[PDB]
Amino acid sequence: ETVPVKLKPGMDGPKVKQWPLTEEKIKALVEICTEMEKEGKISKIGPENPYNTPVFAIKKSTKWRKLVDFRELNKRTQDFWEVQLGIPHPAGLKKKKSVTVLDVGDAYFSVPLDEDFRKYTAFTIPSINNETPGIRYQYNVLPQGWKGSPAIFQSSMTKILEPFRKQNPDIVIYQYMDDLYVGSDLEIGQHRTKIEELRQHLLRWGLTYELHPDKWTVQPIVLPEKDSWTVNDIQKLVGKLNWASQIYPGIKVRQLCKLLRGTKALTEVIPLTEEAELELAENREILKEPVHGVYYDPSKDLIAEIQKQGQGQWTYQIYQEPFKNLKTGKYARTNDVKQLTEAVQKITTESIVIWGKTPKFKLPIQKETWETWWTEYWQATWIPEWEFVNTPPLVKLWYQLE
Amino acid sequence: PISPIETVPVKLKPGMDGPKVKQWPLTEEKIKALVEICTEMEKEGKISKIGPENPYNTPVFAIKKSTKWRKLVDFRELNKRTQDFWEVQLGIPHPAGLKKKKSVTVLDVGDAYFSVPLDEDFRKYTAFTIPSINNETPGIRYQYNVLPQGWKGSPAIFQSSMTKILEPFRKQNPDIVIYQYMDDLYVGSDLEIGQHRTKIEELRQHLLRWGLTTPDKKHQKEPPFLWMGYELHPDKWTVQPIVLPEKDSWTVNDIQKLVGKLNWASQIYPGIKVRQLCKLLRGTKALTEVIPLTEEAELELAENREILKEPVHGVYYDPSKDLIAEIQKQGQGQWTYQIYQEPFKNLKTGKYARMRGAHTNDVKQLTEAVQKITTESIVIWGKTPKFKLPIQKETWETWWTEYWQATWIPEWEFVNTPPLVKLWYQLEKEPIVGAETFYVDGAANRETKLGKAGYVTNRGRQKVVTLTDTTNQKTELQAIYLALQDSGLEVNIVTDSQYALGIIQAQPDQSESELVNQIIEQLIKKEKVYLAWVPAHKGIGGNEQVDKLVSAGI
Ligand SMILES: O=C(O)c1nc(Cc2c(-c3ccccc3)[nH]c3ccccc23)nc(O)c1O
Ligand SMILES: Cc1ccnc2c1NC(=O)c1cccnc1N2C1CC1
Ligand SMILES: [Cl-]
Ligand SMILES: [Cl-]
Ligand SMILES: [Mn+2]
Ligand SMILES: [Mn+2]
Repeated sequence: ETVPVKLKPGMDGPKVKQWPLTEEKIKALVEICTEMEKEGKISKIGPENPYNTPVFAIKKSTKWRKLVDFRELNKRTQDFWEVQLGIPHPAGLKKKKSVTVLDVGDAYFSVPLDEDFRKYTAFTIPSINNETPGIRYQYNVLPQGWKGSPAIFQSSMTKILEPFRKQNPDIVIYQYMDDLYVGSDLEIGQHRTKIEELRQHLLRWGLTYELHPDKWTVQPIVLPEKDSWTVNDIQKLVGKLNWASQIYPGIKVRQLCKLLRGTKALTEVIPLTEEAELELAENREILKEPVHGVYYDPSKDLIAEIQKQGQGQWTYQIYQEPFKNLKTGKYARTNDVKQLTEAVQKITTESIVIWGKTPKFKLPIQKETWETWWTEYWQATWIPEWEFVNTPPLVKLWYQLE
Repeated sequence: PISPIETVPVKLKPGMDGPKVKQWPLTEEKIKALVEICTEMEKEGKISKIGPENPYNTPVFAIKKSTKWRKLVDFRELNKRTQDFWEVQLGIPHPAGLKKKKSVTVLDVGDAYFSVPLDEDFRKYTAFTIPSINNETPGIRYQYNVLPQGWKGSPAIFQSSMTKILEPFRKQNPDIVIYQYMDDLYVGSDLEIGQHRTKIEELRQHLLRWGLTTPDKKHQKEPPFLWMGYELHPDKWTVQPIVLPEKDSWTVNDIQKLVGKLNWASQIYPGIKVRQLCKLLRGTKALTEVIPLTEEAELELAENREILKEPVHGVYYDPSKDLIAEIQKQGQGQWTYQIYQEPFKNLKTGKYARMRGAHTNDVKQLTEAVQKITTESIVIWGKTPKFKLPIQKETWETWWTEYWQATWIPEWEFVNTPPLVKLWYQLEKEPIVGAETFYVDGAANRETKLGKAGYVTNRGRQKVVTLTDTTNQKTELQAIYLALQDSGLEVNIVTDSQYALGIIQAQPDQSESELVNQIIEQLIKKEKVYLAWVPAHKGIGGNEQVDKLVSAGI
């Protein structure tokens, strides 16, 4: 039997155009979808269905894997998966010593999809050079990548996990989209034994990557530790600290600024006054801790900004209002787009664990270039929302590492 | 015939009924024409007579071609009420992506729409009425049994029907290539002339089995085929013949048309240029205004007319070989490229001439051109080409590893095709010893449009100018421009304008603003420039002083 699903009030289906794909990915999708159709998972559709959602192929191993971009359908289904059948996010997950991510997407293909909703899940396998019309399908079962799937499947999931949870009361298990996050405080060996155990449970129902959240540390804003200081050095310092003060209560620059008296040469060395030195220590002390006064608001979007730092290094912040940083961090290791792709997946994984939401990304790269290459390196089974920006050179500077 | 293919189910929009538009009274000759047309359509089964109970109507009209009448149905109301359909207009093939064939045959389907059945349950909504003379008596009522002309769903339903019909034939003849466009079919093969003809005959017979008539060998068009502004043979392609007018006087209309023709030809004629012609259209208003060609435009046109003098064709794609893409700089902002598999037999050519923003350099532009060509290549051939670029590995790598934006380009290599792209200057990474430090700033009034720019220096110097017709931002650039003119070959400059910093820091080599261009000249002249920033009104050393200066009277 199927659960009835509705779109949000007066919203229509998605009508998103399919992206052009390389030859090898088209071949892969063709074979994947032929097999899925033979197995009843999807059916061919006619021109009387005007909806479309883009589809991609990713390399998961050397076995291709279909990835459907349901970002728009998700947005238009939000009342359903969030308020009607929401899945609560445990605050305990982020405190665990180890968290393993499991793909349980295969689960969905054994639950039929509400017949009247099927049309909205239409997609198209394109041809090269538009030489033939694209092949059109829609889903007959819960699709991977749709936020409706876990929401609908969750009472089955609860029943599935019930024995395991009862037998290991200190293990935290959290479902987000196609994945299961499983956290414990066990030594690494014993943790892995429990994960294998969980998979056995899962396996009886056809459901068949290690994080360490309590080892996620704020990435402080760093103040230079100098032998001697030039006017330039002090000028940089004050700029940086001035920006910091828009975020962290208590940041002081008064004393440091005294040193900048008169119209002086950039390279002139200038000895620190003992109190400026103190001012510096205190600011340094404050920059270690999370920002006093910033709290997550569950009715608001998360935003994530990333800056390219050079030499395979990248900085990022997560906030809901600029400079109310909920989290700041870094990623390290050359192919700029591959690295950015990796950092985006990492930042998204942390946000899911921490808040149970994905951030909308501000990406320091031209739209077309990202669109061209992101799927070459993508491995995750979700896709965050994103947009493209030009990093203000000073923002880069102020978040610089050492 | 009417195809025995299953119909596509169709519905009106969720909260809507069928149309009910009243038939306008028609003149007698047009009533006659319609009775005669519908009588035939009726006998062929295209329409059926209906009763008075059917509550719906849509206006019909008739228009004299020639000495022939045509039946027109105004389906706006119905179209407004009909569901959306899967888009058919999703893109066309580029000839350069096609594979060469020994033979290609075109077959047009006769009375295409009228040869495809309409959803039984939807027919009622297409009811129309031939009005009686002066509307005295009830009109003759018909509804459609087939896809009507001018109805929303026809294009998409026709195409999906043709696709289903072709399906078994394609499965049986995997080495025959068929392209569908509107009511035409392009059928290509590598068979020898005799067996190709045989295969066409089988296609026709298969098509006829499914209700679709086509021209026989005697009536089939001969190559080259004209399609979408191209002209196609089995073994090469080009754009449709273009004749450039020879005229003394050129209206805006003429120049617009000429530019479109040139832009179109540029996909196979290498070197086509339109910049000088385009400048002529600047701020252009009346399509009838005559615009005197400038000497440069006159030469550009001539240089074009010469490129077009003799026919050029592109070759087709061979999937077993790599794509090679070469790019050359032509002028400023102007780029040109060619794509081939064997040198120098172009599959296609192109030009790129877009400014992303007001300020860029050649390294950024070349990278943008590479991206554009890369996207195009995926679309056309489903794979990336190997590039030959007029830039040194080191030049490109120094730039991108230093710049704050991310990028990646497909495999490439340097080719020595001047002009080469280089970096025209590089700002220092560290402040300069024994170089004068200039603190700069600027002010302007919001309702004055007046303002000042100036500098103070660590060696005691200063200056302030007055700017008319300027912004708070333009003054910021003026100040830096001041500092540059009055300084030695090495200078340190301290601004408090992120705006100005942003611009200069990106290391531009061209710009829309003449101010910026002037600054660019200065930067290229210097031996060393360090540029730094400080927050305004933090009581910083020399910044406070110059703020004071330029803010006087403002
Ligand atoms: O050059 C600029 O961008 C510039 N901008 C301003 C704008 C400005 C700042 C400011 C403070 C710290 C860092 C940056 C701006 N603080 C202000 C307070 C009131 C009004 C305007 C401003 N005031 C100036 O005097 C000035 O020179
Ligand atoms: C207009 C058009 C669009 C797409 N493909 C083709 C054509 N027409 C051709 O004439 C053609 C020429 C050469 C090779 N394929 C061609 N064909 C393919 C079908 C044999
Ligand atoms: Cl980790
Ligand atoms: Cl200007
Ligand atoms: Mn200023
Ligand atoms: Mn000022």
